[PDB]
Amino acid sequence: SVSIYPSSAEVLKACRNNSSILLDKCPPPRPPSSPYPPLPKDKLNPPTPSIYLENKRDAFFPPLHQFCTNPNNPVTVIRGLAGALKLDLGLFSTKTLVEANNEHMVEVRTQLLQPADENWDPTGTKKIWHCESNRSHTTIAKYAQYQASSFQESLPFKTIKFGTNIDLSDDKKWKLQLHELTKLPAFVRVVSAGNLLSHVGHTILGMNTVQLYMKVPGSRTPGHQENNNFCSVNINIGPGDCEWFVVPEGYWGVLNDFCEKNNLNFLMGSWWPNLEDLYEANVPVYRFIQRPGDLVWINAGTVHWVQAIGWCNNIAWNVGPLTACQYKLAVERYEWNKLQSVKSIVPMVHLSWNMARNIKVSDPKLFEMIKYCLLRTLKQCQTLREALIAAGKEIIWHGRTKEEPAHYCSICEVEVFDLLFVTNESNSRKTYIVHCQDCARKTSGNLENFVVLEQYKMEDLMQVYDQFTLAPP
Amino acid sequence: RKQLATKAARKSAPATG
Ligand SMILES: O=C(O)CNC(=O)C(=O)O
Ligand SMILES: [Cl-]
Ligand SMILES: [Cl-]
Ligand code: NI
Ligand SMILES: [Zn+2]
Repeated sequence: SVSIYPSSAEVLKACRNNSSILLDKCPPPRPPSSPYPPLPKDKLNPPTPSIYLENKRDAFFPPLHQFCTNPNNPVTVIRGLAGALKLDLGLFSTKTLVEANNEHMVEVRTQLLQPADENWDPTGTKKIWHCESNRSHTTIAKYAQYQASSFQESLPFKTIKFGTNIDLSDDKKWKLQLHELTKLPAFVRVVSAGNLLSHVGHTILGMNTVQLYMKVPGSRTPGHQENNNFCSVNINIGPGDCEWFVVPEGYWGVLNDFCEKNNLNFLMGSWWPNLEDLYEANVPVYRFIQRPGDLVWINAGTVHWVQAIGWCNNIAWNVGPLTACQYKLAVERYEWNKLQSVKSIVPMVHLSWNMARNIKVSDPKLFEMIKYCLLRTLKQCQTLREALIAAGKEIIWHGRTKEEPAHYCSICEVEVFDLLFVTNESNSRKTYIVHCQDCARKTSGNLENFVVLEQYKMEDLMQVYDQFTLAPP
Repeated sequence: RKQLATKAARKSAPATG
């Protein structure tokens, strides 16, 4: 069994000043060019990878997991999932949810009701990518009245309202709802030992906790990749259907270029692709209808957008398979986010160290990726720590509390791991604002009004690093 | 022990206004 990484002791002695231990300079993340080989027109409308469940045993069939995570399958629709497991979708009906927590916060998007799969400017003159979607907030009781009365009224654009990213995170408030979801097979569960997001150690709302959507026809979630390219799981509660549009991860660079060309931000913007543009650019689009009880698995980095066709609720969360592919794509997006000044809500450094504490990794490729991250960050931490002491800057032991969240720079929003540069919040001597090293130094060249907090004992990190070794299969 | 300002990490949809 061959080790390709230096020991923690060797890393530390390297930082204390001769030869280098690693390059440290790295090709900058960038958006991929159009995939090669190009697809001909007859391959731009592929069928959606599908699983047809009938019995409870079908859902727990092991190859199902591998089918969904297969990188060649950008999305998988699992038909008849609720019925196979005898899930009580009624626990997520609008009626049941309102009775449970009448006053619950619901974030809203107000949108124009667009025809079919198209998106037109407000005057209905031309198709555009910009998707008008304005934010407000209401209660579940009030959105429920709107949805229910809508479903009655039905039976140059109209405005509609969409209850979105409703947080079902509180186990006290949603006990029965959340218990029902423990009936799911491990690979799609909100919490499981094999889900990287269960190793974060703290809540990331909507990723490792459940989010609810309450929809009327036309309610759209515009184009995106998931946060840090994590897989997504979505179950349609019904009674109506949702329509999904999916583009493989490998085309995200092409979509990025479309956004830019239409003066829109790929990562943060609100955009609804013009399918005719995609077709001309030879981008394949998977398109399908999700019925009530059907589960949609969005694979890692898959680009997608969604609209309600009927009146329905959906529930959804992220999961992170323990695979080289998932870890690679999450790290890539983390690095690209840094370059774009976009916050990664999955703190990939914090997470990687927890993975190293908790998980015995037997796949060599995945093992090497994780340990490489540990090496780079351990070196960065020891190097910074040595610089600070060389400057006589004091390092105050701060430690961590159980379940404490990862901290981020209040200025650039980068994750700040281990060594926190903190200065008082304005008009406060109590509350401190976390900064990364660079941002702290641009406010104060010599860190005058800053304190440096240390969250982990270096001896601890060194031990985790050395104890992280390739597991036998 | 110093109290650090924080914001809850959360998945959310784009908004244009
Ligand atoms: O349900 C919606 O409208 C949006 N859902 C998603 O983008 C998802 O589950 O990944
Ligand atoms: Cl588990
Ligand atoms: Cl902890
Ligand atoms: Ni999504
Ligand atoms: Zn910063």
